[PDB]
Amino acid sequence: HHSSGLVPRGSHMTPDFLAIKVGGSLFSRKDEPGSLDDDAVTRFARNFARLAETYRGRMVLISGGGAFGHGAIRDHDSTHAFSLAGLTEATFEVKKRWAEKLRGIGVDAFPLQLAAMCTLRNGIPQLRSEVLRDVLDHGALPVLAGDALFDEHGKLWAFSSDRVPEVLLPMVEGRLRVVTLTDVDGIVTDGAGGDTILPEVDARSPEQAYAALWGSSEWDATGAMHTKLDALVTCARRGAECFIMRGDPGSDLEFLTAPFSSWPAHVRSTRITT
Amino acid sequence: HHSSGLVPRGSHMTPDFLAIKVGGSLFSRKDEPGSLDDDAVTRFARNFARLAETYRGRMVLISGGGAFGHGAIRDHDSTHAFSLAGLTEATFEVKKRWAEKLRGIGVDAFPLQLAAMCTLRNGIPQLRSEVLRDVLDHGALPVLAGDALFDEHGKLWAFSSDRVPEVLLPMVEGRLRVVTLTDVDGIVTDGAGGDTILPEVDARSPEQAYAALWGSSEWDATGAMHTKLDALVTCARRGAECFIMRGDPGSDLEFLTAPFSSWPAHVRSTRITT
Ligand SMILES: Nc1ncnc2c1ncn2[C@@H]1O[C@H](COP(=O)(O)OP(=O)(O)O)[C@@H](O)[C@H]1O
Ligand SMILES: Nc1ncnc2c1ncn2[C@@H]1O[C@H](COP(=O)(O)OP(=O)(O)O)[C@@H](O)[C@H]1O
Ligand SMILES: [Mg+2]
Ligand SMILES: [Mg+2]
Repeated sequence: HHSSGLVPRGSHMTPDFLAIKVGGSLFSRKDEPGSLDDDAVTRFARNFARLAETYRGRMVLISGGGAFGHGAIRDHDSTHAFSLAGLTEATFEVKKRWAEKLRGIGVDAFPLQLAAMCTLRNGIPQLRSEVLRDVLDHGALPVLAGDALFDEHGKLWAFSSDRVPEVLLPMVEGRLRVVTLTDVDGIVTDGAGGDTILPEVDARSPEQAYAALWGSSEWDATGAMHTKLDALVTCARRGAECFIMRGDPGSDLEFLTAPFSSWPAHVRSTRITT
Repeated sequence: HHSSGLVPRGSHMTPDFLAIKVGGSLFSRKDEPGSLDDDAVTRFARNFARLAETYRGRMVLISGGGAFGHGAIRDHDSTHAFSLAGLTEATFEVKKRWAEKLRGIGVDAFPLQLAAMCTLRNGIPQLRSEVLRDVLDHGALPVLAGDALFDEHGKLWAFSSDRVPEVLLPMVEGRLRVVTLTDVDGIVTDGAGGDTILPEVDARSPEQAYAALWGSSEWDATGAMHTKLDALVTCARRGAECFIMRGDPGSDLEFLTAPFSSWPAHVRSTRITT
């Protein structure tokens, strides 16, 4: 036994940190190049702004790649992994669009290139720049996304926005809450369209959640729901309280500041914890 | 006296590392939003590619901001320094354009956001990400530019591409050569259009070079030739061999691999050294 700080945890406790990921499904048609739904971005931005005021210096916003990101991966030459470099430019564009919009409504939103801050070592992302912590300590809102990351052999890999919360794990003090907004209400069990949402998944033994999953579409290059589950199990096994739930641009999100047991009764999600 | 490695230096010696900065003047009209001269970019790229093959893992390309960068600074609200955040998006675009072009001709060019890697402390830029060194060690070509950088108090500052070589100084082993390509042949002495180029400046006492300088235009927000001189004096006082010289998109640049005393006789520059 190595000693560590005892962190009080539970459905009664308020999060110390929010990592909110917004799926591309919610503001982009993957099929349509350069699709960004500015109305969706605008409306979501307003809701993210309120969260960012409360979680000042205690939140990151993570954007999916949409048409920009999936397109970069679709269109690269798999025979030279370096052609994935275009992915970093593509996901920068999406971070830019979020950050611009947020700054227009008074949020100190700053896009950061994950590829400039993180590399892979034995498959595990490694935060290698102190700048993310400084930005948060200045009270700003980092806008992040997935990226093309170098490994220790110099090979580029496509690293989904869904996995970005993993990079926060050794950095974030106290209770991390990770919320992945998507186009489904959570992990649906008993049907490749629907039956019922699985309300709780135990990250120590999530075999039933994995049993529920179905395929990625043709348009999807980063593994859809399986990649989400893998990332959120990873985060939950390191103490995070994680959620898959439905995004909606005008939906109020202030309940994401609140302890889970105090959430409104209408809110549906899959919660992943240990 | 603290001991350090004795580095052989002189006009007879070949550089171990090349930092090539390409001024916005050379591929953008600052006055014209979104001006990027694709023919200039294409032609320069071809010449930079040959350098990058020889200096594989031993070179950075640094782009000026042109219309994108100067525009971001022109158009920000000086009453909230955070509105400078748009600068990081603007100079990312320019890095993207270079990197795209270079990759199209077989160079492993990867844009990196300086703001994600570097902060200011007591006015001195501090490299805070290990990713730049890794990228170079993988044999890739970092494409850099100026940026909006956070200081230790959370204030954003516009940091010119001209100063980017300063960030390399504690990282680069051996002989660094810094070449700033601009729209003049060097530091002109005896006239606010021309008289003669100052061929050599001693960084230990460069008072005559500073005496030669004239103003920034209306369009220029990062201090024109004075900022170049300040950056290159800084680098030279830490051992770099620095050059201000004229850029031209089709000009062959292979002589930039070569010891200074072996350069062609037609080449004009201001050389700054200690
Ligand atoms: N068991 C499941 N429950 C819910 N969604 C699932 C399941 N299995 C696969 N999926 C798919 O995962 C999709 C969400 O992932 P994805 O398409 O990548 O969206 P995002 O844009 O949020 O990353 C859903 O639209 C659904 O089609
Ligand atoms: N003594 C000098 N010698 C040469 N150029 C000078 C001098 N003083 C000022 N300058 C100005 O500096 C300019 C180059 O800096 P700048 O406009 O910022 O170009 P860049 O795009 O390379 O950064 C020249 O075009 C010139 O007008
Ligand atoms: Mg996805
Ligand atoms: Mg300049």
